[PDB]
Amino acid sequence: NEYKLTRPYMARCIRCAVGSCHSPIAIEAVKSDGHDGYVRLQTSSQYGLDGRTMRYDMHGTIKEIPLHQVSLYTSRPCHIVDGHGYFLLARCPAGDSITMEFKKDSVRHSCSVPYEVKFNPVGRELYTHPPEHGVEQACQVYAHDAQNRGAYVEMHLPDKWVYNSDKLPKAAGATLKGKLHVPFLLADGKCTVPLAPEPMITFGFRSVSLKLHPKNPTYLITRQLADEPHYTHELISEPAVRNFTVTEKGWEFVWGNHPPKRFWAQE
Amino acid sequence: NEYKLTRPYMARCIRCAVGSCHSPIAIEAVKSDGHDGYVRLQTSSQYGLDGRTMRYDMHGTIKEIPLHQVSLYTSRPCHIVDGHGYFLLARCPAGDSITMEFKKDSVRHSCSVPYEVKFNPVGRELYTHPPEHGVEQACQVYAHDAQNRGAYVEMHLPDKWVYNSDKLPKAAGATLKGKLHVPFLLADGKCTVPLAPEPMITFGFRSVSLKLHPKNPTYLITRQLADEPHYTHELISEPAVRNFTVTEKGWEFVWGNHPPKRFWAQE
Amino acid sequence: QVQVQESGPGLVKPSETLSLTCAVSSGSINDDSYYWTWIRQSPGKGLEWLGFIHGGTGKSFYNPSLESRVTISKDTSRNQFSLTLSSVSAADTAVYYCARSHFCSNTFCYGWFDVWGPGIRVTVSS
Amino acid sequence: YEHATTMPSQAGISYNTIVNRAGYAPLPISITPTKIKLIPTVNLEYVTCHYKTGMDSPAIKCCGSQECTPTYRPDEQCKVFTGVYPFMWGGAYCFCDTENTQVSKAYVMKSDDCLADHAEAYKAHTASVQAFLNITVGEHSIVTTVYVNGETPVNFNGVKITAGPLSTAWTPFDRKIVQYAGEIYNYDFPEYGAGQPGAFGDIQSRTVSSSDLYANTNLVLQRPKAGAIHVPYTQAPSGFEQWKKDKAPSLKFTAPFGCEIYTNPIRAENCAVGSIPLAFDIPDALFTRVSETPTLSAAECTLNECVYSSDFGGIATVKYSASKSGKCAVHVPSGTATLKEAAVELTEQGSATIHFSTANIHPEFRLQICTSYVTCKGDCHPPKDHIVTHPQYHAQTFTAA
Amino acid sequence: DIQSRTVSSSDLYANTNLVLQRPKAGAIHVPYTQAPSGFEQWKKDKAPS
Amino acid sequence: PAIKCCGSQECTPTYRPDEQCKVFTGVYPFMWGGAYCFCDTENTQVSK
Amino acid sequence: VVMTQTPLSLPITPGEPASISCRSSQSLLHSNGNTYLHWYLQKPGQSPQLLIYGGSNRASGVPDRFSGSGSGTDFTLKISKVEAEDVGVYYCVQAIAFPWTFGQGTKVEI
Repeated sequence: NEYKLTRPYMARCIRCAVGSCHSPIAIEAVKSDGHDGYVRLQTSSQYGLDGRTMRYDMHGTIKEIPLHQVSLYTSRPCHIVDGHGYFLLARCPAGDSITMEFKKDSVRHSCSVPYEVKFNPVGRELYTHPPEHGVEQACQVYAHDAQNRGAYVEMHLPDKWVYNSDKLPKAAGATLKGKLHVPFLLADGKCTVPLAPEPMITFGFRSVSLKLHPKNPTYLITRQLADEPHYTHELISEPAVRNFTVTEKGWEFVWGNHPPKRFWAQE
Repeated sequence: NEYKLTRPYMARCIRCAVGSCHSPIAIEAVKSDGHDGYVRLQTSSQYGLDGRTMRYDMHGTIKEIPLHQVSLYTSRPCHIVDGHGYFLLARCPAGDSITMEFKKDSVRHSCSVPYEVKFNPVGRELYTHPPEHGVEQACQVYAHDAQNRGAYVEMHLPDKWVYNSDKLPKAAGATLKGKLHVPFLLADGKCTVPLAPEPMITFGFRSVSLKLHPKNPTYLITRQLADEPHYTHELISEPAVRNFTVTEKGWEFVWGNHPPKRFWAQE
Repeated sequence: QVQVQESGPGLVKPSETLSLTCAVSSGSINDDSYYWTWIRQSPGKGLEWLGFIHGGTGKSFYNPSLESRVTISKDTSRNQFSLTLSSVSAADTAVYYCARSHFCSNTFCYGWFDVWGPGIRVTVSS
Repeated sequence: YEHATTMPSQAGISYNTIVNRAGYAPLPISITPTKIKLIPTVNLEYVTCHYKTGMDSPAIKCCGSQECTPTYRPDEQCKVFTGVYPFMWGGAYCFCDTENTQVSKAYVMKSDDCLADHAEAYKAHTASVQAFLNITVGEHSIVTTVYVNGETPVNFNGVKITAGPLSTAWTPFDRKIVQYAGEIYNYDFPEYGAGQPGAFGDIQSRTVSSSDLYANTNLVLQRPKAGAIHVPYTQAPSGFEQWKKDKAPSLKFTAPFGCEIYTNPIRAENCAVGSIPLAFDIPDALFTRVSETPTLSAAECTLNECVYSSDFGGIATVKYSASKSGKCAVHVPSGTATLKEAAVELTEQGSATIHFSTANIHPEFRLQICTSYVTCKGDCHPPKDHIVTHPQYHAQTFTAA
Repeated sequence: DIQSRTVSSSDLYANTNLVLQRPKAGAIHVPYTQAPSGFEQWKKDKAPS
Repeated sequence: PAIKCCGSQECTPTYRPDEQCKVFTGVYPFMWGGAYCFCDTENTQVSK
Repeated sequence: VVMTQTPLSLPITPGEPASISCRSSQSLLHSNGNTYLHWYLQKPGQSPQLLIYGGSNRASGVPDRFSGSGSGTDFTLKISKVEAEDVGVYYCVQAIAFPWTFGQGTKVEI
């Protein structure tokens, strides 16, 4: 168990809402390597159960704000999905700096940090905000679980345990060290991807003609099917009229997240 | 005096949360021509000590909010740093507007204005939010000192003083003028600028090969040390591999905020 | 060069939160290498260190005899500098001084502090 | 004695030469420049910065008609609009339908940051080159700042040194310099009056504390829109900005001959260009004769390990027999070698070691110890790292093979 | 940039061009500079399959 | 970090991957400097 | 920490030397080789000024009529020639460990 055993710490943030400070809501680590905007933070607060709240260290003593007063944003606001231990799971969009903050009786305490938070869309139809409806592909998204899968990080006594941050020094009495699990690992799953607008395929003698009208930046992938396939791979955002020569051998045509189709001609 | 004699005013803002009207929180001036995101504002409302408050004008009567209820935002939210007189100092990122707003008992007041707030990074690594750590260059940022440095703006009686604004007219009884100081002048200092990763430098016969792996847009500035310099300025974001020829007359280069390095060939 | 004055009240009613200020005239507060102090002089006890604060990166250092009840602050908008003290005693009558430090390019700035405020008498009494 | 020599204008390198008169002993000279400046003569023309569009309050009269009072601010405009702020629900609380009258006056002034955010426009000429030398003449260690005008001497100890003129009379500093943010640029800045809106020079003050501001900003006033009192205008953006974002890189990044452009007393340091002569006037006192210096006998040199690098690669081992165990000024009259030292200490009947930067793969240089002309000869091996972090220590008279 | 043999080995060859740097006064912190990862950069600059 | 006030440190080599270890003299150079050290120089940090 | 200043006073003989002693509980010498001692002068009606910091280091705008030295905890101020204007009180002052306690006072007059 974590919340009954550990202690948060104050730490260095660049912008503590007036220059730098020793911030309790400091960010040691961000991760946004997943697909659909799930970010994972590793703060210098904690997130327990006594109901989902936030316990921070402020000048020796310990405090408690619920997790409905916390607010974090990158360029648009975010939406916390869960909190566990020093770690936090959110749905943040693409940005360049994460800024977390909370407000006590009168002080608005914040912390911002530069990190290239990114939104890595699934598949071959580049979306910036996910779709109302669409076909279903494989996705590696940060799981809402908090079980122990095998990812551990180190920590130490200095009465209670504290993370082995680089923003706190090292004791000298005894390096009584231990490890605690990182939740919010990156697991598989099914995610919903847009299905591009249907193309208009005007035939012609040993030639296909394609009228395309993308809702969003979509990949066009063609190849002939001989020993010299001529793989073409172009992104499209504007409406287009692309014509391709098509033999008796093959022409495989793939428009975003559609199934791979095939056309070849006859004399 | 300091000040205890001035008064705020109402004035035209384009947008006031329902179209246009007269606003207590107009914006006469925005200046955003410093380095690291500081912006100065000049409004139709005052800031004082009776602790940091906002005394605004409203239909004759005079009001007072604190300065934790005020909120200004351009493209992401800002964080006020100080207020003094009609002026206000903040840490705002880049946008194409400044909005400002607050809320008494039930109504929300707003004022937006088109001004091109701009983040002007120091140095040769064009960043958007400053780094956790780095080397220290010379910067000019709108300072926090509110002493009298030499800058003055005009005002007049129509019982109390009022700014000589484009959005208020002039009296005909007597033009009893006077001048009051602008705080938060742009002053020098030392700011923290990011340090790019170490360039990899492979050798070759009278040649150097630079492998570059940047975290952000960065200037590569090369020259020969001879009568014909051939200065090559480039902005680099992608990981690159640039090969340069290097004579006995000499060749130097500069990678971002690193110092200049001089290489010299031999036989 | 950098004149300093001092202000605040006198006969603060006993068993209360006393407070005074201090303004550095024609000088910088955000500067590094100058830390700003607070001093008293009780009858017969002699001078005393209370606490100080650094200009830039202003985190304070108090005396554990009264760390429970002392507080130093700062306001850069007015170049000011102040002191607050809970639960005044009777023998705390003193001529409060506030002082600036010498340019701390060495470890000698601990204690060798410079230009003063002329003093403010403080008689905790009724 | 008069000795006329030539030093390459290059910092950090030690020019080790000698003076030997007909029968007296050699005198070693070792002069090393630390810094070699290039200081132009600067005549300010103006100092420009951002601008701030001052907007005088409207003068409104209801059912009236104003007259523009001529004022003489920088870029002072003044118009009058009729039909402006009509009926009392108009913003000006006028009663009239038309024939309400507004006067909207405007001007340009310098920013409230122009006292410390500004760019200086310099005109340049007449470089006054100036060096710092670390000097050893006759076992001395004087440092001296020498004007290398050909007429400003330094008095060392009994010997008057005059560090020549310089050729070429080169400068990177073009006739039109601009100084900003601690960096120099070569811009063709216009004069006090030829400024145009939208380029560098829309604001021209002769100093940062003058009162003769010149503003050509193209401030065109406009008519207002009913609803509230205001003074509209259209104006060109500051060319200060547009230069700040479209200026080329600086001269420290683009100057030839490996210069270093610094803004303090305005200068270019360490231009590896040309060579400065040196004229000595050496007296006879500290110029002792052979009768006390060690006299060689049976000196034989061998080149042990030669690599024709740009540094002190070669070694020379000399086997000798001399009278006294003392010092001897060492030197090579030719440019086929260059020595780490000017004088070496010999024992009586021992050997000595010398390190020397070298040249063409077959050296044969007339090495000189106190009076002899020994002929070190050998073969050189090629080097080990064909990129290095330092300049040359030799001459390259192209006689390799 | 990271080369591990199996997915549950004990060794990984890490050539990341990591270089440490001197910190600034004000608070305790370990600064560094290193390359952007190559896994990401390859993931975004890979050809079609 | 391994900090010592008015100290002088030595690096202990562990063999982690890309293990870079150094030592910095002149931080954190006073009290009110971050490490609560007494000293102006010879405050020594070990980063790893 | 606390430290004893001796004597309580010493008024005598303008135009002669003089000296005061200060004994401290723990040594005011640090591992970095520095005697953390200060001496404050206080004229009547003005705030304290200094004469000798570091045990032996004069101030900038000070007269040359002073000197000082000491060892570990036994420290000594020495006035070289008393003048008329030197009436006041002298303080021994401590810096090496919080709380920065000061001397008890030694009054000098004529």
